[PDB]
Amino acid sequence: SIAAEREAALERPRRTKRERDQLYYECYSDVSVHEEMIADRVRTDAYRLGILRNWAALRGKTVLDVGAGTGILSIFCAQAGARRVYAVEASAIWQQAREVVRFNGLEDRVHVLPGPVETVELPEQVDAIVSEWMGYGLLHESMLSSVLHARTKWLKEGGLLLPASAELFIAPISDQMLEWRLGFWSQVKQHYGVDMSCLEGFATRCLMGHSEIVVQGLSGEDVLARPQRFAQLELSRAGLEQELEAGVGGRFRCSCYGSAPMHGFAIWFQVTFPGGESEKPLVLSTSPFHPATHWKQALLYLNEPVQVEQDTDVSGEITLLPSRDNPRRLRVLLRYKVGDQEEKTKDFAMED
Amino acid sequence: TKRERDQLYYECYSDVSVHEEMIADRVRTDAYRLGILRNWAALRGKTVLDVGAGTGILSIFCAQAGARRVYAVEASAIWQQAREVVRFNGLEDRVHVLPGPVETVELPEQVDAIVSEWMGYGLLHESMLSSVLHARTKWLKEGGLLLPASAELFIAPISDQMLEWRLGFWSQVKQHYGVDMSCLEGFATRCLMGHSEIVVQGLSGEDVLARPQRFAQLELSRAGLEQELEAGVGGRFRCSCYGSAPMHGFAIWFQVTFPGGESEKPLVLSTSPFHPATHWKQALLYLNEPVQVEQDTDVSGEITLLPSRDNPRRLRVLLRYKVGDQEEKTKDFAMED
Ligand SMILES: Nc1ncnc2c1ncn2[C@@H]1O[C@H](CSCC[C@H](N)C(=O)O)[C@@H](O)[C@H]1O
Ligand SMILES: Nc1ncnc2c1ncn2[C@@H]1O[C@H](CSCC[C@H](N)C(=O)O)[C@@H](O)[C@H]1O
Ligand SMILES: CN(CCN)Cc1cn[nH]c1-c1ccc(F)cc1
Ligand SMILES: CN(CCN)Cc1cn[nH]c1-c1ccc(F)cc1
Repeated sequence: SIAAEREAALERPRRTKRERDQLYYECYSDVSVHEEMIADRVRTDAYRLGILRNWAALRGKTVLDVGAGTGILSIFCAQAGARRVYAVEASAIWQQAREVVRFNGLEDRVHVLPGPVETVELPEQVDAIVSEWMGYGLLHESMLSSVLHARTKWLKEGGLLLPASAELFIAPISDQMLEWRLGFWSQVKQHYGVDMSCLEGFATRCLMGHSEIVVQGLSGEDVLARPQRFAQLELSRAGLEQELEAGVGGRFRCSCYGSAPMHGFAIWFQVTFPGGESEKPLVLSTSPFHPATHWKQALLYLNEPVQVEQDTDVSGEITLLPSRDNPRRLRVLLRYKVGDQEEKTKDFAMED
Repeated sequence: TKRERDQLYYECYSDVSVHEEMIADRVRTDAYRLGILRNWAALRGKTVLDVGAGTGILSIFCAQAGARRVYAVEASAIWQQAREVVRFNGLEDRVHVLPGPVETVELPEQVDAIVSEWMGYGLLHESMLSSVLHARTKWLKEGGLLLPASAELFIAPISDQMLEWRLGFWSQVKQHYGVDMSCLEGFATRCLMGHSEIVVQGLSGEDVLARPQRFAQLELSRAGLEQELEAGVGGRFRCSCYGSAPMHGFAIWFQVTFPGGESEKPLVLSTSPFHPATHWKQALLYLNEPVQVEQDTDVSGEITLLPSRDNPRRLRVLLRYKVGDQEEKTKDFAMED
């Protein structure tokens, strides 16, 4: 009755969250998002090889695949020699995953289970967990909590986690697409005979003055200083679920290579698969120096461009967290200082 | 309500992106450029109304063509940028920028010519043509010039090779990953073809399966044209296919025509897949799933373009069609978000 009233107090927020989660899972009910993920060969091959590389530890064992999607990774586990895979999926796509499993003659080895991993009922604890949970800037979507919840509740003592860790990186960058778009108004006179160079200011406010994280792929030569690691996440680390709510990040400092128009920062990530005593640990990287992936990079624009020079000092602080309104939307708090300019603040939220 | 439909519409035109896109659209901007300049004899010393002047570029084309006065009317916040561009080009006493919707603007005089780039996806998306016709009736002098003067709509059955590759993707998964996912073709089809949305995507001429059929001609000088827009524009079509293909649906596109001047050759701005690409691309009307056609497969039906009930600016397409001897089918579309 006091107990009853306490439940009645949490009923409203618990329902809002259920409704929110349901909108998020729907983001994965359509073909395109899976098409994109499986066409991403770097992503998909890193998982396949990461799994394969651990066939010795997986032979005859059991696996939980958190967010099975179309079932692909679960099937990788089955092919690696796993006795049993529980393919858990909260989005309507679990139906396609079930179809793929049956079509591949694997319905005895892979069990597709609908609904959230947080409330799924497995018949036993598992020897390994596999999950592709990473969002833009690693933490967009906030799926990691789900994976950690599954670990604490269902992974056997000393069990395997694929992947096992993640690292976050930041570098000052120059966006060539952005530069072209800002410069476009100065080109109008030469194409059509009307001087529109006075709109550069306006173009800059629209395209750089907003507070959204932008997903764009850059290449090596857009990076204006040595990339700095700013966070390391060891997935097995006790109560890391709390660290997430409070923010993950760190401070950074670096020195620019040379003359360049600086537009802001790129952040990206990598995840590491533990290796068997075969081949060693396999890194899946989303770096602009490395083969492109569907995550690209997450771009954080300064309000306007800043010219940097060789040995220009760039430092600051970055923290990744949930947005106030949408816990599944990535927020980035950026503190930064370029050259002799004063320290500045920008508070970004993931592009819809 | 209605107030909030317009905030969202004009907010998009308040921002740089759509203007960069229209202006980087070379086929579009150079058609207006040449179209305007070749009507110098109609424009020199005359007065012009630019309906929806945006950044003011076409108004400036008009002034460069000799107009003594241009009224550049713009309902979004971008009117500030247009006034700046006008000042910067020393054109403030030739071009006057006026904020607000053309429906309620007051000009100091009736005009000799109207210019406007009012066309949306599938021609009528955004429903801006009302505004131009409203301005013609209220402000254009008897016998005045309209740039462009007319519009035409076209339809053709299509096989969209890019879509075909997206449907066939699932059959290629085994080759590279060792998992057979070819059983997901059905699901891919329902996702990419089974919805009711008009898709703005660019096609190749090689995607066109039959001779394109004109299904509407819009003569802008015609009183009464206003009232038809509400009934719907369109009518029947029929054509016969070139060869074997999986037909995915139909593409529609449009052209607009600027009268020739003294030089006397009309300039046509086309959005056909047989012509250089524009930012309008083509508007795609996918059937629920592919249908196999052969050479001389007859394709017929009826198409209506009209505004949605709940949102007057959102294009709606009502399609009725018959492929070969297959039974007649029906499908309703609304413009993509
Ligand atoms: N709490 C939760 N429980 C179960 N599934 C979840 C979840 N949160 C997210 N998901 C699912 O996890 C998937 C992540 S992406 C798809 C990964 C898929 N295994 C692949 O590699 O292709 C989505 O399908 C999403 O619906
Ligand atoms: N009823 C109305 N009154 C005034 N402007 C309008 C309008 N409906 C749409 N517009 C404006 O008309 C423009 C259409 S597109 C911009 C065209 C610009 N003349 C160019 O060719 O680059 C937009 O700027 C839009 O805000
Ligand atoms: C980011 N990847 C990998 C998720 N593990 C999913 C994806 C691929 N394309 N688009 C998405 C996506 C993007 C944003 C979402 F909220 C959900 C999915
Ligand atoms: C469709 N064109 C030309 C309109 N005269 C404007 C444009 C360019 N990019 N995107 C748009 C656009 C698209 C949809 C809208 F509701 C408004 C503008």
